[PDB]
Formats: sequence, structure tokens, C-alpha cells
Amino acid sequence: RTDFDLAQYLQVKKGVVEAALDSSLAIARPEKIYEAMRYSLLAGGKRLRPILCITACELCGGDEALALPTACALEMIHTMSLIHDDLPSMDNDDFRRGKPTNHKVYGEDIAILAGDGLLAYAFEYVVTHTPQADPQALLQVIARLGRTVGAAGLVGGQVLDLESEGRTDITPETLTFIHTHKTGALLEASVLTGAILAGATGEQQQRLARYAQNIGLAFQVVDDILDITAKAQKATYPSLLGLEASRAQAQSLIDQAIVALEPFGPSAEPLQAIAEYIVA
Amino acid sequence: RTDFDLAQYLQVKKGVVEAALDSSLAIARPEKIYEAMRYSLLAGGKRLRPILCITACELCGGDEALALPTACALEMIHTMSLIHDDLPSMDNDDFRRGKPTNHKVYGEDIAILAGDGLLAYAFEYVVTHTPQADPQALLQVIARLGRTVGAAGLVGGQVLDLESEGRTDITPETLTFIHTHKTGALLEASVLTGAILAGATGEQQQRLARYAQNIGLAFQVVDDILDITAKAQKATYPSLLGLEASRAQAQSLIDQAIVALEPFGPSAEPLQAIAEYIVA
Ligand SMILES: C=C(C)CCOP(=O)(O)OP(=O)(O)O
Ligand SMILES: C=C(C)CCOP(=O)(O)OP(=O)(O)O
Ligand SMILES: [Cl-]
Ligand SMILES: [Cl-]
Ligand SMILES: [Mg+2]
Ligand SMILES: [Mg+2]
Ligand SMILES: [Mg+2]
Ligand SMILES: [Mg+2]
Ligand SMILES: [Mg+2]
Ligand SMILES: [Mg+2]
Ligand SMILES: [Mg+2]
Ligand SMILES: [Mg+2]
Repeated sequence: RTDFDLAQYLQVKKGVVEAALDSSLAIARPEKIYEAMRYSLLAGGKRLRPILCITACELCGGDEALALPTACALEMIHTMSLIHDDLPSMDNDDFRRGKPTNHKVYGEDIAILAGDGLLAYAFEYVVTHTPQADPQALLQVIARLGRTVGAAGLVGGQVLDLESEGRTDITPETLTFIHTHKTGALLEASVLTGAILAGATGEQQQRLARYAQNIGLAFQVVDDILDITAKAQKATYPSLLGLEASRAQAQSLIDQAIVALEPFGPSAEPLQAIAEYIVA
Repeated sequence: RTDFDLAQYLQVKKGVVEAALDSSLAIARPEKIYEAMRYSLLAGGKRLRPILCITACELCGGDEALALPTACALEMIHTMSLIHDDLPSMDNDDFRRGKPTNHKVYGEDIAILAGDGLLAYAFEYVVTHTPQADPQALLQVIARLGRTVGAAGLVGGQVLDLESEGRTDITPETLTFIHTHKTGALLEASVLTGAILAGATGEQQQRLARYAQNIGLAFQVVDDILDITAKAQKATYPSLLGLEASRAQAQSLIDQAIVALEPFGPSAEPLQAIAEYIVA
């Protein structure tokens, strides 16, 4: 094969990642916590975040071997956030991607604990499996991951989302504020941890952060568009802006994400193709 | 003052720690997650783990400035484990150290998320606030903390404890297995992260790990002794061994913890005094 095909590029990275994730949890005593963690971690899905991490690392002159442990850690973090999000105390989903939810399968106590275990393991895994990284770079990755997950990132976003339920004062700005924390921080971490591992400059990181923020929002706008075209109220992009402006804003976010990476040269084409996919 | 007094030694370290913890969480948007985290982190208590970390770091030729960020991270981890332990899905305690429990005060959703935030912040805080550490040492601390919290440590211990409820086959060995994960891993991490920061040898670390494991078990034996002298059934040390053997085993654990540190010379006296306290 001589030409770039996104579907096949992703297929190959998804396989490498799902093999690494499988490897990463050898069942030990107590077997149940490993069964519960494996249930959610190996449940499949797009594996976008690890793939973004590997992709951004390669973009910046790193390789898959350097990025794969961080890539896994990002998926462990993503999975923990899903396990916790599904809980009766939160969304109370009985199903996820056509499969029953962790707490329905093992109980709420085990689900809460499998989430905690995956978050812990993320940090252990990055350090124990990346001895070839520059130590100052790995520590910057650890700092970034801790910042991404907590009050200033993902957990901050979950609280901002809870605070939005049954309110009549949500604006496009406050909805964007929710999404930039809830999902944007982890997408940004996914491309910036890859770049940081490869030794990327502050200037290169700022472009990747713009890309990541814009693809994150674009995903959430398109999602809202698909919802409205297909529990207290919650305002969405189309409910606040109308469908015409929602659609133009999604296109414009994807355009700015693609332009943001143009100065990396053709090495950026895979990340640009991921952005285009969101609006195809 | 010319002589060592444990009560005053602890008072001084507890003050430095509670000031650092207070400092570590400046309220920002969304204020609620910072209020919820601060509620549990600043609720007081013995601050044993941070104090052990600072103490073991000083024992090994480090200082309080080197250890304080890790010391805080250990208390953040401890607090997260308490917030999660108290949840309706777990122990369902409405109170803790005479104060209402995080989920009663903010809700289960916020409590779950404040726990996640504190666990995340632990890792961020260690890296961002310890630039003077040797980078390979800090990464070993991060690895140790991730390993301590997860399936092989604290979360493993919580699952082993859940698995013990209403069983008739618990032995002193299986009760010890629960406690070495549930509390022993984090006490061990508390003295080993301090020692690792100060550049301690593998040989010195092994003595500190023996000390930490023995003071951890001694605490749990004495606790069971005090319970039985003062929900499905749960076997305890006195219910399995009798009170005479329980008491001899607590004394013997404390003796082995003190002997384990004798080869450090008099620098070990503070850690030895902490051990003696457990049985006084
Ligand atoms: C923080 C994250 C990404 C957890 C899932 O958030 P959502 O609430 O958007 O997910 P669904 O329940 O809609 O699947
Ligand atoms: C893992 C830890 C240390 C959480 C508290 O455990 P416990 O179940 O022993 O604590 P209490 O509810 O008895 O306070
Ligand atoms: Cl460039
Ligand atoms: Cl020595
Ligand atoms: Mg949800
Ligand atoms: Mg959900
Ligand atoms: Mg939406
Ligand atoms: Mg181009
Ligand atoms: Mg308990
Ligand atoms: Mg409890
Ligand atoms: Mg007990
Ligand atoms: Mg002595």
C-alpha cells in the first residue's frame, strides 16, 4: 500500500493499542478487581485518545514505542471517567456501546473501585513502561495527566455539567466552558503528552492544543446536531443557536483545527484527516 | 527545648502539613469541587502518612521541603480513599471523626468526583511542587504511588475486605492479607516515598518497609482489641485468635517494627516513638 487511508491507519493503531491494554492487566489476587477493570478497558470503541497520543508523538519525531504507555494511560483515564459517569449516583446508564455498564455487571462498589484502580494504574503504567523518555519530559506528562483529570480538567467538567441541568441561563459560552473541561482537557492531554514525549517546542504544543480544543468542541456540536435530527432539561448547541449556526460552527471549528496544523507540513496529514472525519 | 517529645514533634509537623494542604486548594471555577475536596482534605486527623513521609525523608538525609509535596499527595490519596469508603455503595457512614460525610454534605455525585479530583491532584502536586528532587527519584515516587493506590495496593485491599463479609473461612493469614493491601501499602508508600526522595539504598528501604508493614498491622490488631473490649459478620483478630494472642501479636509487631529501624542509629528514634505509641 502506497497511499494514506484513515480507516486502515486507525485499524492498525487500534490493534496495537488493544493488544497493549490487554497485556497491561494480568489477572492477580483479588481477581475480581482485574475482571472489573478489564471488562470496561477492553470493551472496544474508537480508542481515539491513545491514537491521538501515538499520532502526535510521531508527528513530532517520536515513535509508537515512546508513546504507547502514555497512550494506554489515557485510555485507562477515559475508561475510569466512563465507569464513574455511568454510576446510579451520576447518569445511571444500564448499558454502554450495546454492553451492560460496569456497576450492573459487578456492583456499584466494585465499579467505583475499578475506576479508582484504572486512574492509579494510568500513572504507574506511564512511568514503569517508558524508561526511554527524557525524565523531565515524563514528569511533565505526569503533571499534565494529573491536571487534565482533576478539578481544572475532566472532574471540573463533570461538576460544570451537573450544575447545568434544569437551568434556563445556559449560553453557547457556558456550554463550551463545560465541554472544554469535560472532554477538551483530555483530548488536549492526548496530543500534548505525545508531543511532549517527542520533545516538541512550546510553539508546536500551542498549535496542537488549538487543534485538540477545536476537534473536541466540533465532536460535541455534531453530537448535539445528530441528537436533535434523530430527566431535567439541558440546553444544546442547536437549542441555543439553531441548527444552521450549529452546523456552520462545527464546520468552522474543523477548518480551524486543520489550518492550526498546516505549519507542521505534510507530517500533520493524519491528524488533519481525523478532524475532517468529524464533519464528513 | 533540648529533648525529643513525640506529642510536640507531631504537633509541629501536623501544623506545617495542614498549612501546605490549605494552600494546595485555592477555590476556582467550579467552586463546588474545590469546596467538596477542601471539606474532606482539611477535616483534621492525625496526618500520620504525611508525617511518616517527612520523618522517613529526614531519617535518610533529606528535608521537610523535599518531602512536603509527596507528604501532601499521600494525605490527598488517604482522603480520596475515605470519601469513596464512606459512600452509600460502600460503608454508608453518615459521619466521620464527628463530622458529616462528604456525600451527606455535597451529594454522592460530588463526593465521587471530589475523590477522583484528589487522586488526580496527588500526582500533579508531587511533580509541580518538587523540582529539586532527582527526576529518576520523583518518577519512582510516582510509580510507587500509582502501585500503592491500585489493584495491588489500596483498591485491591477494599475489594479483599468486601469479599471477607459474611464468610466463615477467614483466617489470621487472610485478615492480614486484607490489611497489608488496604492500609499497609499506603503506610509503606508513606515511609518509602520519603526515603526514595532522600536517595536511600535498597537495603535501607527494605528496613523501612518492614517497619511500615508491622506498624500497619499493629494498628489494625489494636483497633480490633479496642472494638471487642468497648451488617453481615466479619471475623477480627480477637474473634479468630482470642484476646491474649491478639495482644501478644500487637506487642510483637511493634517490637519488630522498632528493631527493624535500630540499624539506622539514633536518627530512627522519631519513627520508633510513633511505633511505641500504637501499644502505649
Ligand atoms: C467525562 C466524560 C467524557 C464521561 C462521559 O461524559 P458524557 O456524559 O458526555 O457521556 P455519555 O453518558 O453521554 O455516554
Ligand atoms: C482503605 C481505607 C483506609 C479506607 C477506610 O477503611 P475502613 O473501612 O477500615 O475505615 P472505617 O470505615 O472503619 O473508618
Ligand atoms: Cl514546525
Ligand atoms: Cl544505615
Ligand atoms: Mg454522561
Ligand atoms: Mg453516561
Ligand atoms: Mg451534548
Ligand atoms: Mg498540509
Ligand atoms: Mg470502611
Ligand atoms: Mg467507612
Ligand atoms: Mg478491624
Ligand atoms: Mg536506637
